[PDB]
Amino acid sequence: DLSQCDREPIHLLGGIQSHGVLLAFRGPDRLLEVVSANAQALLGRPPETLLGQPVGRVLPAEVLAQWEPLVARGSVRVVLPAGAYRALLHESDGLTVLELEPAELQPGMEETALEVVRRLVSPLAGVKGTQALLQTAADTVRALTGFDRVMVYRFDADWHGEVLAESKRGGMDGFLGMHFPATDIPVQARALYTRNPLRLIADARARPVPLLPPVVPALGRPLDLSNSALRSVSPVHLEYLRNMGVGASFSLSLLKEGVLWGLIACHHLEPLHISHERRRACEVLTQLLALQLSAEERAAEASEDAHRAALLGQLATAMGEGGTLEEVLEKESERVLALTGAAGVALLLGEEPLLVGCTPAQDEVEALVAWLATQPFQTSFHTDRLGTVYPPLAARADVAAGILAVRLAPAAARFAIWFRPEVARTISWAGNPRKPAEPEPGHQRLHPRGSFQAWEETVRDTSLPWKRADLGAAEGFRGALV
Amino acid sequence: DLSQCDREPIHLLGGIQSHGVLLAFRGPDRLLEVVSANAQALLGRPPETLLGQPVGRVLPAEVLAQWEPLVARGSVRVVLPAGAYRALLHESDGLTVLELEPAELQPGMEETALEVVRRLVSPLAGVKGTQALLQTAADTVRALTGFDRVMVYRFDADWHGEVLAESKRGGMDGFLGMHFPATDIPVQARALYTRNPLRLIADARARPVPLLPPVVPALGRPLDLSNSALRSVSPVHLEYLRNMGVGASFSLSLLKEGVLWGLIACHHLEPLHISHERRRACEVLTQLLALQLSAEERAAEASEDAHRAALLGQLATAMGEGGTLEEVLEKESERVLALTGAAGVALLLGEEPLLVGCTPAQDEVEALVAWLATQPFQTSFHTDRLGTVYPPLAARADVAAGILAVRLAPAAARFAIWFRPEVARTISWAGNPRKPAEPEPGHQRLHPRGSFQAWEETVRDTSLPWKRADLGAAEGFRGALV
Ligand SMILES: C=CC1=C(C)/C(=C/c2[nH]c(/C=C3N=C(/C=C4\NC(=O)C(C)=C4C=C)C(C)=C\3CCC(=O)O)c(CCC(=O)O)c2C)NC1=O
Ligand SMILES: C=CC1=C(C)/C(=C/c2[nH]c(/C=C3N=C(/C=C4\NC(=O)C(C)=C4C=C)C(C)=C\3CCC(=O)O)c(CCC(=O)O)c2C)NC1=O
Repeated sequence: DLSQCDREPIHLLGGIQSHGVLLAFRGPDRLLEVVSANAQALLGRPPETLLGQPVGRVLPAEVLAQWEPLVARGSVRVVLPAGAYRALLHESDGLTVLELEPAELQPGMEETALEVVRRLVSPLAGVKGTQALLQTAADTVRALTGFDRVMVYRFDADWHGEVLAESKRGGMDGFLGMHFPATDIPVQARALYTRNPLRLIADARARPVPLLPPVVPALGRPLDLSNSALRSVSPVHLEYLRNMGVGASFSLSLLKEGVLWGLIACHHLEPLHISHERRRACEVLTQLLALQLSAEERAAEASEDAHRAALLGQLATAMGEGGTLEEVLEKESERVLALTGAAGVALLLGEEPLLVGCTPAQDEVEALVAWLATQPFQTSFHTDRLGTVYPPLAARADVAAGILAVRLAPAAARFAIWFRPEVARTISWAGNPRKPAEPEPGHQRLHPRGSFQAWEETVRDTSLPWKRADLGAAEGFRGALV
Repeated sequence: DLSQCDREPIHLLGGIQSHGVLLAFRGPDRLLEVVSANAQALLGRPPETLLGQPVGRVLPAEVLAQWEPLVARGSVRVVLPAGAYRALLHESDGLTVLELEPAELQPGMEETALEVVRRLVSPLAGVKGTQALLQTAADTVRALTGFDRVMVYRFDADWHGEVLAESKRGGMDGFLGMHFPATDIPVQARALYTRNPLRLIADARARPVPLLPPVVPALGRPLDLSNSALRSVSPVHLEYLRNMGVGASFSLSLLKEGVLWGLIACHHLEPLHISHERRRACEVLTQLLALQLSAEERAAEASEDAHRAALLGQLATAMGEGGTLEEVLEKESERVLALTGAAGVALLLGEEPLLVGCTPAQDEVEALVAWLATQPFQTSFHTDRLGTVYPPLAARADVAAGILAVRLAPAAARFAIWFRPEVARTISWAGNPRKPAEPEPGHQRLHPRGSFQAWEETVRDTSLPWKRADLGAAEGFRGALV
């Protein structure tokens, strides 16, 4: 339901955060086209007067002095009478956007940055699980930033999330282990955070600073702030932070292999600015964790295939030890079941269902089986909530919540089918998930939920999901039973 | 071990490098037990007059002031009359070793390392090969250190090596593509360089500074300088470097999944000293490269298994369909050879052999078959130098330099054998690999070779090696064939 939450144009809200100043210039003269309403505090003149002027008549010589590395390298530290500032240049809507926010003052920031970086490479990580991997990343972002709480947030396949790891001050409330609606981060935001992987909300109570004029005159809409570091966020989201007790918020996108794996979310009870130089040091940590997780995941899946393939080879040696169909399956029952991590297996080598292990009754097999041939799957069909797909068996989640069947013949319907029983899982949603928002009457005004306390839910009638190794093992068993 | 090369106790040579000072204290009084002979250059008093004195009376006040963080963190910057120094503590032979070394002078050093760390962690690495991954490792290590030439050196299975990548300042000889004998880095060095990942030789012309006494009086041998940043290196190597025309040398160990994969080797035409803190920055880069290589490599091998398994998946459909064995083993011939990257396959499934593709003649295969049935292998056997283990086919490197064989039956001689042809290769050694050293008459003193000029060698009668995927595919195919 592409609803109110997904429709807000969070890049065209036309305001910025108060700790910074934004200028935008057009054309060969670099004439001031747009300017934030608070620019007097740095430029010494009312912003209204500066509109339309050449850039040499607007910026101080300090900033203009560093224009070329600004343009080349994208950012420079300038020292102005007001103090040390970071200047950030990008292009948006055919304008040259210039943003100025307070520079990093801690001289040894990069030295400490390099030290935590060492902690996230080390010899080997994940040494007691990729769990210890996330906990290090959480602890190092928190060491580097000073945020009262830091959490590693992963997306599920339906874009809801759970906090997997957490590093926070003593006496802080936590969120470790809970799940959050997919609508807490709607579709257009995930889209943006796939492009722009950083965001600081320095003070969740502050007023947003408007831009002048409110529309880019040639465009008829406000300036696109997709890449702005000062961009003020959805007012819906500010209300969510305050409903949470949060005063400052800083988050970074974990992009694993081009996709949006999750987030590193940081909370501070009080307003808190983090310099751009230091936000970029944190970005290095998140790219490093994304690298550590790919290499451990790929190593785990290799070890998985190695175990399955040893099983397959032990099955081959068995069959190659005497003309003996239904009996070697009987004699190698665990290996046929562990092939795909199953609890039973129906083998339709044609005649009668040969039922091994923990299986439904014979009739129920054939009925499941008749129904299977009429499906548009090539060599294999798999599911974890069978009963959703076939309620003739919805009451047998004791033995067949999930199934994995490979077609043993092209035409005709010989099958091997592995069965899995349900595993009940309790999950703690952070708030009642049936009511994730609060609409006013008329439904044109949405609000975040008011509560986040654990709202608990047990899931039934779904099995453990069929992993990639289970599928590959199934393909191989089919390879040797033809 | 073989050569006298392997016998040199390079950790007990008894000297340090002249740009630093080493001091070793024993026992609760921190009495001075061992000190380098140049220690007056930083302490005022004659070193021998200091042996047997408490630490409090021998060290300058500047060093003593920093004593507690030095004991805690194990490294510390102190400002001495002779300049800024880095102080390091380690333990060796029941003594507390203190080494002094000139410190880093560029205050923006770590900001520079943090930027190049971004270059190397950057997602979408290797998107023009692991080869472009290595080139970036050389280029950034060269950027961070300023050496005239930085090379990337990979060890082969016999521990000879080749330079896979190279970054060097313009107008300088290179070594890209060349190979170097295993004896160039002898066995005790490879062992030491596994557990000690850095070495700096700052001045290849300099004489070492001796320790006093020449032995630890308790032990009757020199102080173990294994973990010493100032250790003076084997004179045979110092001669090697001078023969190479190198004035300073610095190298780092590439450790990948715990074993010594190779080195990043740095040469300077002139003496040059890298700070400890800058050396530790380069170490960050190498653990990065190691990590980038593991994820890329396990990515490649998983992509490979995927193609093999798709071949296997399509073989299984060809079976379980029309006809006999040899029938389908004739349309799918291209897949059967492809399974293992091979130009031929012989199939012994009962009658005469089934020869598919480019194979040696039926009598030769029958002769090879009977010899295979008497060898200590369980299901698979493979080689890439068939002729040097089976001379009957040494002449047939045109069709059978490599074989890969699987048993399709236990106590029986049922086999699938894949053949490969020779693939000739032109190695360029850095000098004559038959004379990799110039020994003196009576063979008591060795010297490195005099020349490193390109020296060609062609390797015949060897096939392309059998990779994990090849082996994996073969076993899976045996799975299919009862
Ligand atoms: C650990 C748990 C946790 C979650 C799940 C979380 C959600 C979350 N919501 C966000 C933004 C957002 N949330 C919303 C909208 C909504 N949000 C709602 O709950 C409903 C009511 C709507 C809409 C009807 C929008 C539009 C943004 C984008 C803010 C912006 O970039 O403008 C962000 C990015 C901004 C930031 O880092 O603070 C996060 C991390 N924050 C956390 O700490
Ligand atoms: C371009 C490729 C390339 C190679 C292959 C190379 C070899 C090499 N030899 C080394 C050490 C060494 N080499 C030797 C010994 C020998 N060496 C000989 O050729 C024979 C004569 C002996 C002995 C019989 C020893 C003993 C060491 C250990 C040095 C030490 O740490 O004390 C080292 C480590 C120290 C350093 O980085 O300088 C390298 C890199 N250097 C390069 O740049």
